Amino acid sequence: GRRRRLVWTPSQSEALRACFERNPYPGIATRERLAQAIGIPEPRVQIWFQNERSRQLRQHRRESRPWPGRRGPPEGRRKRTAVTGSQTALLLRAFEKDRFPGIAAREELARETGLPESRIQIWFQNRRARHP
Amino acid sequence: GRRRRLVWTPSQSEALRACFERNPYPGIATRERLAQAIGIPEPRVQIWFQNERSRQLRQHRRESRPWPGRRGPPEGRRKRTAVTGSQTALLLRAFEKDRFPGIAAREELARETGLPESRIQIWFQNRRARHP
DNA sequence: GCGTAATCTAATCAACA
DNA sequence: TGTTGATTAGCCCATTACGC
DNA sequence: GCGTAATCTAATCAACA
DNA sequence: TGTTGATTAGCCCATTACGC
Repeated sequence: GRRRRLVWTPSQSEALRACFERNPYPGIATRERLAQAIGIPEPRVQIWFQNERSRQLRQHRRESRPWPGRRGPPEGRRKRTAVTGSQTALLLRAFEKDRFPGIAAREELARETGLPESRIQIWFQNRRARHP
Repeated sequence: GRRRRLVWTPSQSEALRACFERNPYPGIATRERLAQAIGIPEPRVQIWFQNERSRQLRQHRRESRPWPGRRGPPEGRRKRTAVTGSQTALLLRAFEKDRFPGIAAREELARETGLPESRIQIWFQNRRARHP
């Protein structure tokens, strides 16, 4: 069971497109600034940019048009989430049970740990990658 | 269980390519003439030409080069196989049991009917298409 | 069924102990 | 420096499944 | 796993009753 | 003319699965 996909409003989609033309590699500050402007969580904005770039990369390559890329200084990343030893212990127990937690499983770990669900999702991605 | 694919010899592949450059839409006479020259049944030759054309069509389209097509008068088709009423009755019974007979099932129908297995395969193709 | 948000892997950047 | 959280790309014309 | 023979559908040509 | 045997093409850049 994956996350119930969300439906952008017309005005939300315009703000995403506009900010994407301004800079298609926004930092955490930009994303949070946009997230708060349009009323959806920053993790959703991050995903949209990742998908939009992938959509644009696929298109520029079909048009045989070169892809501009990272224009301007790279914006600041997210702060490296600090995860305590106990928080880790819960993820390890959740991981041996199910490597692929759904949105239901992830959202409960975010209660049992206090970690943002978005970060828990990334933790499992990295874990699955580094522990076959 | 599908037919055990066959492996062309180098000299067989050259004769196929050569005849394909001569005419990529050979009639039954040409195919049988080539089949007997290289030592594999005409149904195999027919399949090869059908696949080779499909391979060539996919390539010319990637190269943006136009596909020549049927050059010269169209060569004669195969004689419309005559199928008796009893032969049909066996195919209908085999069809209600299994719409997708394998090579094992088809090769036995060719004994129980006297029809070429290649024609039995075509019969099922047409039947499945016209009787959902 | 289409559009695409959600998801995934493999690699690489990069903070922190 | 190792570990691990963070970010990014993802590359083309029926489909299926065997022999090599 | 790659190359591709084997297979498939949907449509269309075409013989025969 | 209907039925059915015969022949041909097959159309593009991570994958999955939901909301519309």
